[PDB]
Amino acid sequence: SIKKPQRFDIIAFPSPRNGQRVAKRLIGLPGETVEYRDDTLYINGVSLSEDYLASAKRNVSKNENYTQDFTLETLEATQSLTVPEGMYFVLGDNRPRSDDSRYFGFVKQASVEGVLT
Repeated sequence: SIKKPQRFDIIAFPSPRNGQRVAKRLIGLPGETVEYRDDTLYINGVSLSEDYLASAKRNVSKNENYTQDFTLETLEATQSLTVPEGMYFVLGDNRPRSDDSRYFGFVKQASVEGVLT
């Protein structure tokens, strides 16, 4: 049973940077806009909670946002309105220590070797 990846699934794939196997969370799917504003995830302008980040967000500060403000247009690595056909936008839960789509750009769907459970 190879499940078709859904949002917030954890997926393993070779890094677009160096080909090293890495695990990241599926955040954006083909056709969608992705935005972070004030530490909240917006997909197609729809606010989505991330209860898996709440525990980590307890050790930051009043000032600091755990994830910086961005759109797919703001990011040097993406420069795009939407996630392209046949591609994913992924982010790591340890956000300030994560090499993810914010920095290595979109991930090819075809290169994903599994959903991780």
